[PDB]
Amino acid sequence: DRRALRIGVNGLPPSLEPINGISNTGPRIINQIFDALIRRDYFADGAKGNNIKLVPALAESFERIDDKSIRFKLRQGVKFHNGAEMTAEDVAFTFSSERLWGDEAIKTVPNGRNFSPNWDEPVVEDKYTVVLRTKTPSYLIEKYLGSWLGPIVPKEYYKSLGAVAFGNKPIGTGPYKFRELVANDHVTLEANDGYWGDKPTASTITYQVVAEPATRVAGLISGEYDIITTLTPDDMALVDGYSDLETRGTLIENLHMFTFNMNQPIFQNKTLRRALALAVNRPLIVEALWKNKASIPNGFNFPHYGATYDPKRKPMEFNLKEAKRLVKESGYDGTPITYHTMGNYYANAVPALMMMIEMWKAAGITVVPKIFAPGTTPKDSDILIRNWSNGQWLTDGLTTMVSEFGPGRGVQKRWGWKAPAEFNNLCDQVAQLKDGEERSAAFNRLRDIFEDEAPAVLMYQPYDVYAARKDVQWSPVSFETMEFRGNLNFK
Repeated sequence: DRRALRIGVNGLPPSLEPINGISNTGPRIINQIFDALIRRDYFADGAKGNNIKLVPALAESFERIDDKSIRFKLRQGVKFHNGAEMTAEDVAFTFSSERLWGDEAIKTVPNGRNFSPNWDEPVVEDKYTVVLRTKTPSYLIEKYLGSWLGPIVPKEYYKSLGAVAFGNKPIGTGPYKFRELVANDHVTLEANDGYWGDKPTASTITYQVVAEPATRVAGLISGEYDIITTLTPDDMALVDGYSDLETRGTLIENLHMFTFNMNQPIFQNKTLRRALALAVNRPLIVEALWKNKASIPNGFNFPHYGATYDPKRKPMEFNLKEAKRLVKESGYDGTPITYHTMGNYYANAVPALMMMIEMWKAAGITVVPKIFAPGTTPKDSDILIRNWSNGQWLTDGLTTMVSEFGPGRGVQKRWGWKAPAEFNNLCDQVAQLKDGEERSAAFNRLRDIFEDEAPAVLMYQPYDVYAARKDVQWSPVSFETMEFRGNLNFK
């Protein structure tokens, strides 16, 4: 007496552990098995899954003690999938150096330190009260606890298995309890009838991997799947032709871009990087391939940033006259510059590159594509230009301009970006700053330095497309996850 939900997915996460499973394919499963202290209410106040409002979920209420500490009064009676009651010890363990940010913890959870602020050891007050605190001032703690970092894990169960074994048999407080897993095949979650919130609407949720988009579409038409993920606006023509099925698309909080290996002699200066950025006609590419459904942000600036969003920012410059001048100043000899890309990873990555190549040709730059595979990934020295994506996972400007382009991060340390000292000093300031006039003005200067230096060139915010049966009532959210809490009704 409850319909079974079948989901055709592009793949499965490397793990089901909340932090280790963070990927394009991860959150859509992990969000059902786990809950966080704070939940993002995507559909609050009639929004289309884009609202950044943070409502209290595992924590009944929260009071900020100071610039680095928050007291969490927890919900009582919340039970994990194994029956154990969720206490402050479980919440403290979730954000402790033993599990998340310690030197030994990062061996099993590599990105535990990366996806976290400067954590300090949490303090358990009573059975349902814990104080989550950081070593340095941070006004983003609540935003970090409401992101994919948030999910609370059980202390006695996780410790007895480890981050590796827990990823194959996870236990959480979400509305769907993990049942079975077949590597690179499927994940099945049965309905958690002991859920503290609204009773689950589906009996079982299966994540069947259907690697090819055509096979995924055929499966939805045949009746094998209720919802299919990872489709492009071009695939709408076939699915929308069937009256029983429909496409439901959304502008996801991800950023398609192309970065450079600034260790190469040609890309250590900002001159040729700026020439390549100024020659790209972004509206033309979005119009031709995305059917004008993708968005072009005004710099590293997105509406989901909240107070750190400047709606009055100028759009990224398109100047062929200036791009041509920069090529003359750079002393570019005409040697073909490689562009490493996968033929089936980023949506429209190959057709967009073909268009950009003609735009770079107009500026005087010979750019040739180099198709690679996961098992044929090139070494850093073989890379000149490469396509890349950045999931803007925080409901704040910190990710990913500070997150990936800041001091000590990959773009500067691994890809040799000699960033200005002003950029790195402002990156440290915005981390500890409080949302205001000064913090918003610091992000504007960071964006201006980012466009001037051009360590990466932002192409567009992609439009992710899903396809579902009309009898399954589910609206997609603006993130690389699926929300079924009060957003899954069978007819």
